[PDB]
Amino acid sequence: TAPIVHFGSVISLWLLFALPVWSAAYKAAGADTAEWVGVSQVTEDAPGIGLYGKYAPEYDGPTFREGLEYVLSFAWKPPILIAWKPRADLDRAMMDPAR
Amino acid sequence: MFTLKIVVYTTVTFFVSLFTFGFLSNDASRNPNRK
Amino acid sequence: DRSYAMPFLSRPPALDGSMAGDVGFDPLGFSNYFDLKWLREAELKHGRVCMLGCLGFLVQEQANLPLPGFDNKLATEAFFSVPAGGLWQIFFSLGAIEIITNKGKLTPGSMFTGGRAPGDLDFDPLNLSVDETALRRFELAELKHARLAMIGLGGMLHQMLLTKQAPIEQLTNFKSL
Amino acid sequence: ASAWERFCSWITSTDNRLYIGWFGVLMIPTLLTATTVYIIAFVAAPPVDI
Amino acid sequence: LPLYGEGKLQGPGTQAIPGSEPPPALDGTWVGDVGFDPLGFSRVIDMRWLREAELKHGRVCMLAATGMIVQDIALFPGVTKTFGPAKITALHDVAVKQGSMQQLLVWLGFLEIFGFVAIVQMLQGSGRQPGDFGFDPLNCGANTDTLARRQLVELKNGRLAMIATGGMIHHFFLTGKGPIEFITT
Amino acid sequence: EGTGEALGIDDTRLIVPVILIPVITFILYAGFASEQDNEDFFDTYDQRR
Amino acid sequence: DFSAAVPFLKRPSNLDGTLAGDVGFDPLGFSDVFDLRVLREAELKHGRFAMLAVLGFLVQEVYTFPFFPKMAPVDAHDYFVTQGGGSQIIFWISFVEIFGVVALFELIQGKRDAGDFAFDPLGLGKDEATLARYKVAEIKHARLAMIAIGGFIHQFWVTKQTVLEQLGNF
Ligand code: KC2
Ligand SMILES: CC1=C(C#C/C(C)=C/C=C/C(C)=C/C=C/C=C(C)/C=C/C=C(\C)C#CC2=C(C)C[C@@H](O)CC2(C)C)C(C)(C)C[C@H](O)C1
Ligand SMILES: CC1=C(C#C/C(C)=C/C=C/C(C)=C/C=C/C=C(C)/C=C/C=C(\C)C#CC2=C(C)C[C@@H](O)CC2(C)C)C(C)(C)C[C@H](O)C1
Ligand SMILES: CC1=C(C#C/C(C)=C/C=C/C(C)=C/C=C/C=C(C)/C=C/C=C(C)/C=C/C2=C(C)CCCC2(C)C)C(C)(C)C[C@H](O)C1
Ligand SMILES: CC1=C(C#C/C(C)=C/C=C/C(C)=C/C=C/C=C(C)/C=C/C=C(C)/C=C/C2=C(C)CCCC2(C)C)C(C)(C)C[C@H](O)C1
Ligand SMILES: CC1=CCCC(C)(C)[C@H]1/C=C/C(C)=C/C=C/C(C)=C/C=C/C=C(C)/C=C/C=C(C)/C=C/C1=C(C)CCCC1(C)C
Repeated sequence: TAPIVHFGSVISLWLLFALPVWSAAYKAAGADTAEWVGVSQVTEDAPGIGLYGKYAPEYDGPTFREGLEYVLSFAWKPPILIAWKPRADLDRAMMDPAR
Repeated sequence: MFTLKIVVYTTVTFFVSLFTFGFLSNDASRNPNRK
Repeated sequence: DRSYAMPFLSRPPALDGSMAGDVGFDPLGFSNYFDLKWLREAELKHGRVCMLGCLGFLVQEQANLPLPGFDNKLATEAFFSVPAGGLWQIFFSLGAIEIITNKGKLTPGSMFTGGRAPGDLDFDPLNLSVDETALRRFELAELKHARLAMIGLGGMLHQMLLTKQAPIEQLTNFKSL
Repeated sequence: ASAWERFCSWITSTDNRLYIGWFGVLMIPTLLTATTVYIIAFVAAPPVDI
Repeated sequence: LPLYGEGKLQGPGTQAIPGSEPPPALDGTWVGDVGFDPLGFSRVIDMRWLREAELKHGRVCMLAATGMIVQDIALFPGVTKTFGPAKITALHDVAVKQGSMQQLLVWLGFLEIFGFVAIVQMLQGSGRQPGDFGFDPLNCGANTDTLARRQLVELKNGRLAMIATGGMIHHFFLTGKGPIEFITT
Repeated sequence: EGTGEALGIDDTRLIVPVILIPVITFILYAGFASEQDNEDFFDTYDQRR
Repeated sequence: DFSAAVPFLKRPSNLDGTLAGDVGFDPLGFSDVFDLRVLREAELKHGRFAMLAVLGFLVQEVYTFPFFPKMAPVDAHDYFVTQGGGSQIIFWISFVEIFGVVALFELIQGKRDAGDFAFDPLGLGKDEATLARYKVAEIKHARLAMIAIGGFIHQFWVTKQTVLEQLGNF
């Protein structure tokens, strides 16, 4: 029975009526005008633009547990020192004695 | 003292939540006469 | 066969034009080892949090509810002023919607079993994207703003912590060092 | 085919030597804590002002 | 949009940098195209946005230069009371506290909201050309050949005013004097 | 002791585990629940898992 | 048959002569023991570090930034390991070097050329001929700067005289 609770009660009913009202306002009109389109300064040939709009990529790779083990592999076995393993083709196994 | 309190709260909540959501996971079906 | 964002690096095999934010940038190559649907959903969700978070840093910092523990500009130090009671009932509000939008499916092995595309919780009240071109440009805009707002809340927050000054104030005062 | 399902199957497994189950989830930590504190206090504990 | 002086100014066969050739965006149709873009900004950014920015800078800076000069020759009555003797960039700081610059920002931003809408609409094929805000109340751009020329004058005077305003502001930073006082020194 | 705090929570820190650990357990349980056939049945218990 | 750089020695086998600045100079013969591409990447990276270091050594002596205090180049490292900046620089170098690790993994599989990162932000050496001449010039200047940075710093230690100073007064 307070003046401020009445005020908050009107605003609560406003927030409740917003979705049924403006969602339907959106449904009937919508931005399906076939001209509503986002515009940007950079040339669209190379904006790293999305292709196929929403894209969901089917996935059949390693399990999530295996994935976090791979990410753990960054500290357990990084690819750094393998660069300095010996010349892997043949190490000059037939290294001529003169050279 | 507070560190021990929060550790004990963590442990108790962990095991209680396991109990709660485990018996809520269709425990009645886990019998040998199902199907 | 070379990444556009990393010319020196070869393109991640998983990364592709179809994604809508792809510029070939996955130097680590997480894509190869996790559901890219899950990764995109995580990216868009973190960014949708941070996009609101930066504006919050900013609006809370200028205007605020006239309620007694709601007025403390430095957001970092504001989280604790408002009572956790409130912060918890909001955390619970976000829980409801987490499960509402995701429709119960909220694990990596279950989230996308219903065919929901990543990063969509079926929200589109305005700025309709039925136009694939419009969807295509809006998704790149959303991804770029997600990525930018990540850096943002990061800076704003770590910076508010560094100088106990909200965003707008700090720079104007810009007490350095 | 879900991690929670596998966990529930393991907890409610009739193949463990000692059955755990959901009541065992609460029993084993509590009983182990009681055993440990009882052994430690029985072998060595200062006098108590009862 | 035929180009005035095509052959002597703003057209093919007039390439500014002789050794180098211009980007493929710089075609012979654009206004004030002397084939000059060494750093190659044009291939990355769309030419419509670039010309919008050029014309906006030029139009702002012409007003800025004439303001920095006229503010020295004369002043509106009463500004000398509220604002003390205050030249280019000190007057900015004083007027910010005075609140005039807030009003300028508010109203120029209100206009620039529709400028943003115009840039968006042109970049999605509305058919509007850069800098064309439909503002010609005196009907002086009605004749097409005079409009052609006046476009290159607008571009070139915008460029000259940009360089000029940079000059006046940095001369003020050096000597703390206005344009008229600086020239008589 | 004897102060009357709700659930013994005298520090606000104690709430973080108390609310989050059930939420992580709830999230793990939801993956199980969403996989189930959640239509009604006329039986003493559900035999479908 | 025999290296032009070292005529008494025989030509090192892996150093065929394709890489820029290759004069068959590998007396100890590391190329025979390790991948030449990894060694080339190490050479280019160390040399680029050295070229920047040699320039900065002199630029600091002629001009130290006003917001920072004036210290001879070597005295600065110790200053900024505390000022804070030292951390910022070494922090960012590590950040770039993580993607350097990724590029090295590409290099091992042959998907990337040694010392190549597609950095021609302004298209300097976009001519095939020039990119060659530039590659030769780059490797020489790098090989020289490796010596120059060491001299600069070691001279300071033996003689407290920023190179410009010392040269002025021996
Ligand atoms: C959008 C998110 C959101 C939702 C959907 C939501 C819904 C409801 C409902 C609807 C069923 C009720 C009935 C309710 C009640 C209370 N809310 Mg809540 N609320 C949200 C957000 C906040 C924030 C930000 C705060 C807050 C608070 C309180 C207090 C304070 C009690 C006290 O402390 O005395 C009470 C009684 C404040 C708080 O707890 O701290 C002072 C606080 O800061 N709420 N709230
Ligand atoms: C989605 C949707 C809709 C909608 C909507 C809405 C409401 C969308 C709202 C989006 C918002 C609020 C986006 C905010 C983005 C903010 C960014 C990128 C900030 C970057 C800051 C940076 C980089 C910084 C910084 C700084 C740092 C760190 C340090 C400081 O010292 C300095 C500085 C401050 C500069 C509608 C309702 C239309 C329906 C539709 O059907 C669907
Ligand atoms: C004979 C022989 C061979 C050989 C060989 C030789 C001669 C090898 C020589 C190798 C040399 C000389 C390497 C030098 C590297 C220098 C670097 C990376 C400098 C970094 C400086 C930095 C980061 C800095 C800095 C700084 C600066 C500038 C500013 C200061 O304020 C701060 C600070 C101090 C921090 C071969 C190759 C054939 C093999 C053969 O079998 C045997
Ligand atoms: C108000 C205010 C402030 C301020 C301020 C402002 C607004 C400051 C600055 C203003 C402006 C207008 C700067 C212009 C700079 C132009 C330059 C350097 C031109 C270069 C030309 C070149 C290279 C020529 C090139 C060439 C030309 C043309 C001809 C030959 C070919 C070529 C080489 C291509 C502060 C910051 C003090 C704060 C204060 O609280 C408030
Ligand atoms: C210690 C330390 C620091 C440090 C440091 C730094 C930056 C140290 C850097 C040291 C460097 C770069 C040393 C380089 C030495 C080069 C030599 C000996 C080359 C000889 C080549 C010859 C003889 C060539 C011979 C030849 C050959 C093969 C072929 C041609 C013919 C000929 C020319 C004869 C600080 C300052 C950060 C402080 C910190 O608290 C700790
Ligand atoms: C601590 C605290 C205080 C008050 C509230 C509460 C108690 C809850 C608690 C909350 C803490 C929170 C919410 C912390 C969140 C942390 C955040 C948002 C951290 C963000 C960090 C971001 C960082 C590094 C970004 C760095 C990015 C870099 C270099 C990117 C580099 C680049 C990349 C990747 C590609 C292009 C080239 C470029 C741009 C150089």
